[PDB]
Amino acid sequence: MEEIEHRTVEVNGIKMHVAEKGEGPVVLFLHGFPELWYSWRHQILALSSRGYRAVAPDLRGYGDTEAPVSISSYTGFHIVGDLIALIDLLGVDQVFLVAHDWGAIIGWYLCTFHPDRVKAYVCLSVPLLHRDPNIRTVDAMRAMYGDDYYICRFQKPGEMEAQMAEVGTEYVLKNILTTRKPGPPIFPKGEYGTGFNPDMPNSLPSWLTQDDLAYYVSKYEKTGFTGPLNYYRNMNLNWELTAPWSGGKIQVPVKFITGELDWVYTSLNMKEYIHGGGFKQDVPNLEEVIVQKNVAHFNNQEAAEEINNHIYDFIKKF
Repeated sequence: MEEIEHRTVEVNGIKMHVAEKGEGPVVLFLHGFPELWYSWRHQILALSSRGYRAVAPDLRGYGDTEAPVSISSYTGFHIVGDLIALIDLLGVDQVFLVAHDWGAIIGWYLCTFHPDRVKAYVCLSVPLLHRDPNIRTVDAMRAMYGDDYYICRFQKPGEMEAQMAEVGTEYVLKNILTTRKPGPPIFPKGEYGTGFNPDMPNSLPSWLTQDDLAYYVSKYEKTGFTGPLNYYRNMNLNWELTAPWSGGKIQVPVKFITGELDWVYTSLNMKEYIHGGGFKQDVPNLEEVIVQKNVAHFNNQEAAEEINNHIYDFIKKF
């Protein structure tokens, strides 16, 4: 950890905190919500120990990276713009990509726009968002799950931030990180309440230390949740803007890994899409789908060694 190098770089007009370690082919790690570069700490160490250059930035709006004020600065194109600039800086033509949650949606965009830049992709938890020309991303979620589905509840500017503020930052982060409840997260009306987890434990599960939680908390207490929430607020706009790639296929090699209890895996008809043929139809070189038994949403932290090995074995074929 003390050997991990932290720097601030200038990419696509913003200032981005980059954590990195090791030399070799770059493995670029993209965190999601409500995560940080820190979420990748086990993968950064392991992969850098095996002759790979591990790079994990805080994404726009997160952690120690610049957080633009306008909701409009958080389209997928803005984030991919950041990352193309970062990769150009690292000095490489291609990278290996590993990603989780929002990081994975951004990762899919990168593979859509610049497949030539991604050798292979280890995708955690979030499969490709299939673009249905007949219905917008969030319209489809609201039709399926109603207005209290978390992504719908994240849409209205300021509202979720205020609801989170009432319960406090530490509660929100513990609530989400500790959850093991499968299925669509549906919030109680009018408030955060029990949010993602109606069964919060007194003690943190053994994969998360008091210090780990404190690191997340210290960053989020500074930045708030607005930048991260702004990604979700651009989902319908991403759907409009990604129209040029309608009915396209992704030819990058992909290894998809998810926990059995992951809420994404157990919602939005994702199991059908993943195993039923669609995912492979969109992603011809989807190789192995791995479902980790008794592991939930934060699988790279909860099952860190397993993840490390799957990443390595996969990327080494190349």
